[PDB]
Amino acid sequence: SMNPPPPETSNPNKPKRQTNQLQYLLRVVLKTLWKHQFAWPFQQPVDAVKLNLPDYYKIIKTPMDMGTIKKRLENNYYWNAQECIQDFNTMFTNCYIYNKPGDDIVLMAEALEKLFLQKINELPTEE
Ligand SMILES: Cc1nnc2c3ccccc3c(-c3ccc(N4CCOCC4)c(NS(=O)(=O)c4ccccc4Cl)c3)nn12
Repeated sequence: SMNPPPPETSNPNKPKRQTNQLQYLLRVVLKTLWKHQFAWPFQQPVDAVKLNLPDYYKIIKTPMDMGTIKKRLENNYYWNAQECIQDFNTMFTNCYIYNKPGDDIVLMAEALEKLFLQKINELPTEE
């Protein structure tokens, strides 16, 4: 029971939207990060059971990962690009909360974060 239920990827009440920016977030931004050598720890919810991290969810109360973001984009869960960007941002800050500066996982997150900022600087004007 160490793992909480994963974040929702669809919700019957939450309104859905599609935009060219959200398409870009899936097809370019998420894809670019997903395929990076350092992606793997970020591709699914942290499994505190498999990784033997019994304190992870004692500390992190707003977990977020790229697997969840990918499904959310595929499901048109977000109203706009900012909601999606917020999830990526939570993902990175979580890592910096839980881990010490200079840990390998943190260096990985930092590299992905840099790339993320490069990609969202090219987010297209909404059409
Ligand atoms: C995200 C996140 N934030 N903190 C962590 C973290 C902190 C301590 C140990 C692991 C993590 C992980 C993490 C999540 C998944 C994985 N893998 C998923 C695929 O199957 C092999 C394991 C890993 N791999 S891992 O080999 O444990 C590892 C990765 C990076 C740096 C150090 C280590 Cl020891 C690491 N992800 N993570």
